[PDB]
Amino acid sequence: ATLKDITRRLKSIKNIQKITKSMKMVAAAKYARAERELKPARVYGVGSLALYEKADIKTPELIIGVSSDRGLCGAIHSSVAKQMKSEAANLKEVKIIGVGDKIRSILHRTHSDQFLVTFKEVGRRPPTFGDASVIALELLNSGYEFDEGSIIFNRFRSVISYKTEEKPIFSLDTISSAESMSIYDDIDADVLRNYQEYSLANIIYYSLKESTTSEQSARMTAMDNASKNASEMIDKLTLTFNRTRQAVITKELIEIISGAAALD
Amino acid sequence: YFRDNGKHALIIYDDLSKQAVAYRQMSLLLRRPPGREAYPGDVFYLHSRLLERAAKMNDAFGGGSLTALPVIETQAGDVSAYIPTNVISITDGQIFLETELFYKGIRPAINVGLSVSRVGSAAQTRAMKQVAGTMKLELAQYREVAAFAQFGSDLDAATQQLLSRGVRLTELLKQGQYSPMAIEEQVAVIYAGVRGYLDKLEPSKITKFENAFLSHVISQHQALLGKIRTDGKISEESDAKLKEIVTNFLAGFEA
Amino acid sequence: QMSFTFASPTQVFFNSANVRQVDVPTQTGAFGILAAHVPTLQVLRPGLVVVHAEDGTTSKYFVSSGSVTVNADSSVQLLAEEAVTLDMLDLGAAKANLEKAQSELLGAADEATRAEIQIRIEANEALVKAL
Amino acid sequence: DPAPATTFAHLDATTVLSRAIAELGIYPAVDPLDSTSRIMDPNIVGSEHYDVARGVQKILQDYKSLQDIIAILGMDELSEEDKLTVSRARKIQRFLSQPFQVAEVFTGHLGKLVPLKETIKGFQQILAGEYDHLPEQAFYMVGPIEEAVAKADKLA
Amino acid sequence: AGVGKTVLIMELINNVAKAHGGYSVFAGVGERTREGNDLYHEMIESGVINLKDATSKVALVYGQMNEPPGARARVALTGLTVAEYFRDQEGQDVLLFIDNIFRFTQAGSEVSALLGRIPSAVGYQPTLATDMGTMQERITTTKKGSITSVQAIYVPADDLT
Repeated sequence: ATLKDITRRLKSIKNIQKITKSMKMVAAAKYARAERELKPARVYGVGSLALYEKADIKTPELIIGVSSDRGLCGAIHSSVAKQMKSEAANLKEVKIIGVGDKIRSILHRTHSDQFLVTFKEVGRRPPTFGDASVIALELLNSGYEFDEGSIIFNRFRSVISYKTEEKPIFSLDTISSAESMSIYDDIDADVLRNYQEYSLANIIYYSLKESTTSEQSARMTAMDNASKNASEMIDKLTLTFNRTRQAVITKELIEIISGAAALD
Repeated sequence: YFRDNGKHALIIYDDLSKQAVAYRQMSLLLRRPPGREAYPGDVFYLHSRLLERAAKMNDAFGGGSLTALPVIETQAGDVSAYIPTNVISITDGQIFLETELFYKGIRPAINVGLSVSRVGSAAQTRAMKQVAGTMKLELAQYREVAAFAQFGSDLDAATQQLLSRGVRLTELLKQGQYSPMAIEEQVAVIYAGVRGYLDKLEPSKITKFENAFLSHVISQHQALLGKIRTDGKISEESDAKLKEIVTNFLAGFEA
Repeated sequence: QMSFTFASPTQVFFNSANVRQVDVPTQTGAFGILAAHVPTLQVLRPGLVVVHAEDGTTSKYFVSSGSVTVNADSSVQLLAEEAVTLDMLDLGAAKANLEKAQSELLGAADEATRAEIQIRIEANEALVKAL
Repeated sequence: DPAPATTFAHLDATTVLSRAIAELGIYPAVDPLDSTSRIMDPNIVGSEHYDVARGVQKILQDYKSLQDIIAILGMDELSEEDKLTVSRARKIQRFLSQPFQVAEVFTGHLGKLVPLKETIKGFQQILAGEYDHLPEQAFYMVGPIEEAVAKADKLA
Repeated sequence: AGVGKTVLIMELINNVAKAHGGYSVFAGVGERTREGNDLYHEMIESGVINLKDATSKVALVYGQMNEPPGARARVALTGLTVAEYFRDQEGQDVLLFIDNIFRFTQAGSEVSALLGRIPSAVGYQPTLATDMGTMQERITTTKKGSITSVQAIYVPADDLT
């Protein structure tokens, strides 16, 4: 594979490498953005969980996971993909919802059949409450609610870690009506629902953002390794290069000397 | 002869590469051991010996010169080639041209990054120098950040500027075939860009500007142009004058 | 005291701050949130958050919607979809919006249409409250 | 190199010990996509061999294709079935690692020799993914598959 | 260079030469007449070239490209020879500027060509090494001074082994 071939390699590898880094920075920048943006959200979403945090719910019975639209980031997908399915046997009203598609693309195998809806774009457009509401909204209209809903998302923790986290989504007012939850409110299975609602969006937003944050750092990370990887490989080729490089010459010189010791 | 007649001559050797072949051929026919790639040993020496004869003399000779433009033509994606190697060591910088930019339409299409004048400033005008130092710089970083031409949106504005600016400058170094210029004009157009008036403008209009502007200054600021032609530097007066011209012109041009 | 967490997606206005009381426009209507709290859930309407911060000072906002979360805890959580200080809203515009709203209503003729329009009316009007 | 190149013509069984593999530590160090035998045939040595192999040869062949993309990418965002298979291919690789009775001094390891059936069996099993819930290194320097099993326990 | 590589060199030339009473040799190996010309003027300029007293710290030897390679091939040896003079005789701890020895090497290779020799790899002169050994081994510290080399080296094709 002449030097040429090799150059095809090299050339592109530089590019890749370069790209990785470029893209890295790019990613990292986004990642930074997500981080800041995560702040109010943290509060807010932690807020979302308020009630629930102050209140256990149950059902004998919306399993949904949260992923990014795209890969080329960590094992975000893998996790969720995994852990939704990991669940999925246990429960009645088995039905799944996937937000993002790097879960649609892995959890699709038979989730081609067990998804309820699936949502496209997540990252590559930073998440918003606005959005959160959207996906939330139609989600409601559907006779799937809780089989006990759970929400699977990537809880960012640090650039070194995120945890695909999950919470359960009580998508029923009703048992919230029941229980001691009865008097955690002391004010209507109406507004309940309109909180059940709202918190689904809040969390959705939240989740979305965590997910993406986690992702963005993972992509950033991802770009880091790769580009290093790239670097060593270049090096290896470079030997192969010269060597062969000379080899040519050599062979050729050979051919010269020989052909000059053996011309007509 | 010119050189010794104080005079300055320009020889374009277009090209030693083909010569080398011929010579090699000649050598070989001479049944002589040639060298690398079957090419002779002294094809450098020959030429070194030739090329050293292209020079700028002392004053004793009327200071004369023979300015040499040897050509060695890119080896279709290579220049590692022997003769280039040689020549690389010989010439007083080298102008790497790459097609691609040409193909981009970016004409001229130089591989500037590699291009070198091992000289530089003695071969300059302050006018140019005053800006050119900076220009070089602007390109340098720009090249560095051109690295990440893909986007840079997702990164900082400064550098986004540098990219835009850079791209703009590119337009400034662009030139058509049968389109050479003279110096004041050249600096003139650079000034605009270097004063970043055109960042708002897009590359297409740079060119557009430039002509128009050029023809404009030619008209009005012909006054000024006489002076600049004179001045060898850029003059404070001229700067302002230029600027004002430019700003106004610019304003019209963009409008 | 009540630890008031007043936040919107965008920001946290009060964060478990010992605010004495906050008056909110739950969809219940008005409501005077005091230092400790009922376990109660409330829905937010377009009206004002007046955050009687335990210091006399009270900040105003108009909040469109969201939830106040009324804990058994003295922790109160206003999670306003958006609650903004009126500061960033404009009266002139409000009028214009309301006008439109009112204009629109007249052709709002599916219940939903009416309703949304009505949201606008109601809303826009409710901005006028404090604008 | 022309010399071997010629040589091949005369071969009937080619043994390529593969330094790459050797670098993978393995002794056995062969690469059978290289080490081939004219007499390796569905013919001469059964198709089982061939096929079990073809799957292997394949899987490896594919894998061989993969390692390089993976070299950059890892297999991370690259299909799990592949992940499985890759690992399997590798396991199979590992399972091929076989102690040297002679060079127990050299290896430490104590030689293994495996009659055909257990050979077949081995791959067929690994191929069955039956094994795969297991560690790669379990397959390392085994004797028959049992020994891998034994080793699995010994691992986990 | 033009960084003031050469300058740095000049400064160095100065420093040792100064500080130890040492001295320098400039061996313009396959020298670009042009650069040596330029350079010349720089030393003159720098005044390290002393001309009133030619008690510059350096004897300059230039062996330009334009000279026949055969000639060029030797100039280091020459330099060496002088430096031995200076070393032993003049007690000196010479600095040997060899510029660019790679071009020497190159010249050697050319030389080889003409000499019709079977040469080292890539056609490189065979005896590159042997030449080097005796020479490099000539460069040393006696016990009368030292010929210490500063070698400008161009790494051909930036390729090294």
